[PDB]
Amino acid sequence: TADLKSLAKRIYEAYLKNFNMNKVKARVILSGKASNNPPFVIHDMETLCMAEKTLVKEAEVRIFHCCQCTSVETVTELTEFAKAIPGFANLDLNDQVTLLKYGVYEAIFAMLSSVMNKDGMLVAYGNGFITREFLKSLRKPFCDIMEPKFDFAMKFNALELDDSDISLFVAAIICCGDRPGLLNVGHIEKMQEGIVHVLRLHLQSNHPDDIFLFPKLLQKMADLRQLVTEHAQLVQIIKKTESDAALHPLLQEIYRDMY
Amino acid sequence: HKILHRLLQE
Repeated sequence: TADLKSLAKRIYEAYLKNFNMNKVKARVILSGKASNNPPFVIHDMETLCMAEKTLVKEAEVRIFHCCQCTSVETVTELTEFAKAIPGFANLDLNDQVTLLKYGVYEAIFAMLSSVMNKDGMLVAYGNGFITREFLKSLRKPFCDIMEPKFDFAMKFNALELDDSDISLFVAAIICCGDRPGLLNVGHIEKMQEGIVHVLRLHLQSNHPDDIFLFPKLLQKMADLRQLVTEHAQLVQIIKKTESDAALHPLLQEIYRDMY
Repeated sequence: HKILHRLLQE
């Protein structure tokens, strides 16, 4: 197609332009090769403090705000990535906020699985690597935050998607027509179908062997929505039980009356 | 809210 094949590469560009790191880079850092200098691994409090002294309260709470700084940076990138979507800037100023209110984290987790593996994930622009077992070590409720994401990322990574696939997937996550409070539920739905259409045609052409990759990703979308709901629940517990853990203004604004 | 919309207006 003309537009369908073109719009797919436009969203791809906005992905690469606004999103670093991506998956192609995360796969380079991992699996060795073309690198030779592996990232500093963080598997205990010792390695954690070494990585902290080189960056400028409890350990669990410090790791907290470190992930908040990344969530905030990602949401910003998402806002820029969203504006480059055909039709997002044309929507109502309030409908743009809602699409990003329920979609940001649902996308953050999708993209997060690119820098993850059964053993850990890459942090600090790929220069570091934090092991999964170390996170399960921390005290509750912190030890339960990242664990569900690893599980999703494992089954998600099984689908063997690349940045072109993921880009369209993320865009679809943002152009969700059944978000609570959506005004023009009719215009967004049309925009959503256009995005979902290209995604479907793109997968049928980029993975001709996996003929059901499209419905699987749909399943994953439902999984991510559930995965955000539970995450938002665990965030409230941390906001109300941990006295030294303060949410970021931008982050507190998004969870405000979410689920 | 106040942020986000402060961003969308860019």
